[PDB]
Amino acid sequence: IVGGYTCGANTVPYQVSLNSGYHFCGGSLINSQWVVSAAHCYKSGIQVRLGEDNINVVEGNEQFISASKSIVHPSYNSNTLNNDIMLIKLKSAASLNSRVASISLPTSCASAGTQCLISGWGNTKSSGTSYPDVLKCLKAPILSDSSCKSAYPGQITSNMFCAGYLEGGKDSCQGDSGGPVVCSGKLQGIVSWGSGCAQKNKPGVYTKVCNYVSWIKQTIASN
Ligand SMILES: Cc1cccc(-c2cc3cc(C(=N)N)ccc3[nH]2)c1
Ligand SMILES: [Ca+2]
Repeated sequence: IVGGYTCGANTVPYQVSLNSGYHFCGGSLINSQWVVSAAHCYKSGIQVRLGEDNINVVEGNEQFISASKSIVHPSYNSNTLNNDIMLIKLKSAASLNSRVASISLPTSCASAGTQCLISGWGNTKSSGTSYPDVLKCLKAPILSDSSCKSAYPGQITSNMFCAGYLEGGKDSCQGDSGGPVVCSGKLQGIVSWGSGCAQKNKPGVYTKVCNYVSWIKQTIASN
């Protein structure tokens, strides 16, 4: 997260860290047994870490649970990142509490102008590299589809939306991928891609979760 702020320990209880010996992507807890992340975050040997703030220090509210199964969207295209969404099932149900909670799925899509909360442990620099130990937060509005498509001609599909600021300075970044974009209490996006980080006229691109609710619910119910 570039141009953001320190969320505060466990202020984003649904935020998860995917670990394969190190933090490599974010995710969102949707119920005690399932996590939603980006398909491009797929990897074998994933351990889901919940209740995290400083990912390099055991602070006392963590829950480390190995993934038992991963399900990348049937139509995921790694070349274009269309349908960049994946589900991860926990080997054992997480113990829900004030610091480890699920985020509700949307019942309808969000409109341009809606403010959202984007979070993660990704790079905090627009130029160069610096990875934070504590969770970073960023408030950003959903942008018009036209401004999104103008920035990335021919690359934006109906399963993607842009959020952030065209002037630059505030954006999600490498390491935040797979993480949450929550608007009006609903998980509306997943950190997916973009161009550089916090660059002018190059907003972040997010997977449009409202298009996948039917798939998510049916998949979780059958697995
Ligand atoms: C699979 C793959 C290949 C090459 C680049 C990316 C990527 C761009 C990007 C841009 C942002 C951003 N500035 N919001 C966040 C995460 C991001 N991930 C992903
Ligand atoms: Ca920790």
